[PDB]
Amino acid sequence: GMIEKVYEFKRDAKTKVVEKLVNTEHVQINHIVLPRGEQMPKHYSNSYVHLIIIKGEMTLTLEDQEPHNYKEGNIVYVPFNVKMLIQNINSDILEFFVVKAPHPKKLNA
Amino acid sequence: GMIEKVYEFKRDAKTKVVEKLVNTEHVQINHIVLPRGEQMPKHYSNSYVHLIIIKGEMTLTLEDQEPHNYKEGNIVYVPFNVKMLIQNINSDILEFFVVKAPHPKKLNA
Ligand SMILES: [Cl-]
Ligand SMILES: [Cl-]
Repeated sequence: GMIEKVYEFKRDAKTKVVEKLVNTEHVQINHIVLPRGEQMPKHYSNSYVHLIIIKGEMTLTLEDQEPHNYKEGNIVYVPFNVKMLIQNINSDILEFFVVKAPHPKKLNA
Repeated sequence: GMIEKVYEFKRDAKTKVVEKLVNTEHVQINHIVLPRGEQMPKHYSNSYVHLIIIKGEMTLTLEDQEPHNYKEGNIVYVPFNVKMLIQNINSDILEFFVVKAPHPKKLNA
């Protein structure tokens, strides 16, 4: 076989997509598409998070803060153990990657 | 200040861009744009690598393998301590993120 491992993420999605693609000892990488009016579950981050926004606008509410908007061209860091909500209110299509390191299991102890 | 930390990456770049944006205890995230005919330095990966390709086509040569081509919509894993070369031969503009975890310093011991 090859040295590398390949994953594919959906291009030009126009529907809600939650792709939990990479899940290794060292990292998790997900690909998310949220059409306008959709949102992800409210939850506390289970690792250190970076949100790589490649299309549209995200409305991110953390803890007791007012909602903050981030557009394509932003990478947003959310610390471990922080209450978060991701919504797409303001764009036709919001597309981002979620990078988590280390794997949540490493922080569960 | 805010709970989150924000970074910006260059959108719609048409020139060579090597943006070493995120560099934390836990992760590194870079944003790279290679116009046609450009390439990155040949080197051995200093952590576990994932290449998130969002535009164009990458020609990736690992160790003694023939060059392999990967297009937009691929995430490519390259293990730690592997000789690699990234080239853009076949597309006008190749754009990818590089996710590295854990931080290289953690593997340097
Ligand atoms: Cl990994
Ligand atoms: Cl981090």
